[PDB]
Amino acid sequence: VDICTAKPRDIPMNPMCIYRSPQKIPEATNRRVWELSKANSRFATTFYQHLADSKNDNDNIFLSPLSISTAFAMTKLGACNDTLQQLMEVFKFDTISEKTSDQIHFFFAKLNCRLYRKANKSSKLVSANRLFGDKSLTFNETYQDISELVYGAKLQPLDFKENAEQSRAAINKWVSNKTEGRITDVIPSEAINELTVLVLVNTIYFKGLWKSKFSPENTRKELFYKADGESCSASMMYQEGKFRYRRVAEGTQVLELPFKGDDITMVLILPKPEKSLAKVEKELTPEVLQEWLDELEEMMLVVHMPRFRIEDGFSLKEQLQDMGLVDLFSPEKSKLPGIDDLYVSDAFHKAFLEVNEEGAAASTAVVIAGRSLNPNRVTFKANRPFLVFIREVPLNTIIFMGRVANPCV
Amino acid sequence: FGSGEADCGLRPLFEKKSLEDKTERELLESYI
Amino acid sequence: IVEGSDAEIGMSPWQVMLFRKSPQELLCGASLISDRWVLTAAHCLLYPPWDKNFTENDLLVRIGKHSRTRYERNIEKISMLEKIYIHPRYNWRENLDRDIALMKLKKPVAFSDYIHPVCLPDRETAASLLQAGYKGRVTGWGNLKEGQPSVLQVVNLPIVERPVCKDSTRIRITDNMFCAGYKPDEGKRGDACEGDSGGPFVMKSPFNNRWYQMGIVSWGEGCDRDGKYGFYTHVFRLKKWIQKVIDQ
Ligand SMILES: *[C@@H]1O[C@H](CO)[C@@H](O)[C@H](O)[C@H]1NC(C)=O
Repeated sequence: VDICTAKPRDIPMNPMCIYRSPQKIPEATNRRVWELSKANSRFATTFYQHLADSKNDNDNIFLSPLSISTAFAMTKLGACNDTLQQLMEVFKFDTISEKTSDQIHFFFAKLNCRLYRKANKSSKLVSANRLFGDKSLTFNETYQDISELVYGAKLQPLDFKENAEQSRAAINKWVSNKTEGRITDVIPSEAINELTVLVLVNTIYFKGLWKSKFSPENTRKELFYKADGESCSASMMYQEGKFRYRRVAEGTQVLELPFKGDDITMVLILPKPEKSLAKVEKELTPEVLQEWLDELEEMMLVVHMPRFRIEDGFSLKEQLQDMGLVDLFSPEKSKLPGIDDLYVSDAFHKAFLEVNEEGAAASTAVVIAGRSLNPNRVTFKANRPFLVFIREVPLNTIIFMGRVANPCV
Repeated sequence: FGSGEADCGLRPLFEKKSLEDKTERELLESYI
Repeated sequence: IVEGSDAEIGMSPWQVMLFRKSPQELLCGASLISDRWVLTAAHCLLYPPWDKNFTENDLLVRIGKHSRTRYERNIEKISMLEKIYIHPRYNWRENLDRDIALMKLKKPVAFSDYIHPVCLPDRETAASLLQAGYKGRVTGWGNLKEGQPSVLQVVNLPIVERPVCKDSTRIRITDNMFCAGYKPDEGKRGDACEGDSGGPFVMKSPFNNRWYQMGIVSWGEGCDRDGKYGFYTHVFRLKKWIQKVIDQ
């Protein structure tokens, strides 16, 4: 069966439980998939917020909120009275459509189907997502059959009870295999013990292929100014060109570098020299960002941007908890009927961002060959921590997001 | 037009004062 | 100008710098072809992409200046423009083709040892001088390397064969533009750069020993890169138009 060309009616969708508490649409786009995305962008901000509040200011971040959402959408398939009233409350699904809710998972499949398409026609996208539980159990097997279609892989049983070593590494073995080796140690050693009953594993790797091929001859070292004022030697890329940019309020710069295709860009928030990122961080709203992406105008810029790579792996378990999401992680007050006693021990995410020059070239880019002076050219010198957003333009979906607080070598 | 179409191309501190500049020769030495 | 050298006093009478009324700041070179007509480069005044659309009284010109910033009392002369005249078929969209434009001073300047017009070429001078291997002379106060100089920079450059020009770049070259520069095998180098545009590419005559403005600092991919050259509008190739705006 083909999920991208599938229909909710065409395949079994019935989960097991249900919840129901009390401006324009983009062309060639499903309204439900839209509603779902708009959701993840709402979840995203907040989750980033608490996340950055944990990680130290100098620790640069990179994560795929969407990649998470879809995954907890897999537990929702089996999540009941209270446990359920949470997933829906925390992941902002508590506002979506009815048919969309009940099939939320489905649509995430249709949503990703769409994203992994736009994201791969050009750049290298690749992710490995899967759920794990102990062989010392038997799963819904309808659920473990939907996962087969709506989540690429049926749940997987591993000996957690007696031992938990060949397992906590049989996974790190899988992910590795799947993510062409780009992802390893997804699950830290001594974290998946004999008591770990259920674990969510969702990795991902993304290396955007710029639309303006960064040209090596101009890359050079420069000082990067971290939070603690200290300097730092970084590999700095550079190019002159026309990019959608805006100098919004509080004097922070918003720049958008698109990848080959325009279906996927990368938004960079470079705060003023004084206004510390921390400020813009602990002050983000899907409306403020949507506002920035709104006021963007074509411009002539001189761009300076560090060449870097980010590996971010961690437990969502702890983080989620304090935003609600308490039951799913408790053995006592849980409720995983969609699949005896069952809860989630820990959930793991591991994102991998790679940034560097062209890994295409323009031809009608003579616009900068003109030899007059240009007093309107504006420089975007990113050498201070700045936010990162990778998104799908028509839907403004937030596939990735992060902070580059330390790109130096 | 303006005025000086007749006088143009002659530097007051060179052509007119019987003087050639540093690199001037280098150009003329290239039309051969 | 890249790899140039400090010009001498009065070495380029016609050298005129083009500013912006306000916030007042340099932004091109220009020549002086008569006591009241300044020849400059089209996109110095009009380029939609950088959203630059200047006009008669958005800018002024400083004539007969040798240094760059110091005010040369009794030597230099400011002047406003009475009217701008961009070429009618200036194809700024594809390849800055026909990148010419002259401006009429509002009040006729006064020649001296520092002010003097550089003769426009004619079919003969053009045919006679616009040849590969022959050297011209670019001049300006633009960036020294792909910062700014202190006095008018000057550099001499050989003309390049049509093909080679066309092959150095991916852009569609035109019969209304030639290219000057040293090859990578001629050892020596130099080239106009940023802010040099509008500048004059002159050539002295072995016959009547006069200076002829053959081209105008237009565009170029980068500055002084090996295997790449600067491109100047072909002044003569556009005389017909040049003429038919002055005669009216
Ligand atoms: C698109 O993805 C598939 C599998 O995810 C892979 O065969 C292909 O190489 C990807 N395209 C790229 C990186 O351009």
